[PDB]
Amino acid sequence: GERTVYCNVHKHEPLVLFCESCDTLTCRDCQLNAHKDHQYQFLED
Amino acid sequence: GERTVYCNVHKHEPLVLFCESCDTLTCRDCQLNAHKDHQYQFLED
Ligand SMILES: [Zn+2]
Ligand SMILES: [Zn+2]
Ligand SMILES: [Zn+2]
Ligand SMILES: [Zn+2]
Repeated sequence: GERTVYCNVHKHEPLVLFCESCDTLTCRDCQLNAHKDHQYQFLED
Repeated sequence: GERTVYCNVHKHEPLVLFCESCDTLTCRDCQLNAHKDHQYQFLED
């Protein structure tokens, strides 16, 4: 049962996005905070 | 640093792939073994 992969920083948040500006996997909190204004896509997208 | 994310199964393997069949982040070993023949793309593409 290792379906969900979580953020290294926000431990209970699933990594569901990829920040293109940083070539970095991100969770919702990462994308709205440290990565605000960066270009991104949800992984499924 | 905390940006590179490593697989929880294959400890020294980074999650660089996304298995489209399962909508799940995978590392090289995950993709070739547990996800054999599933559709995938490297995150960077
Ligand atoms: Zn995060
Ligand atoms: Zn970013
Ligand atoms: Zn798969
Ligand atoms: Zn793996």
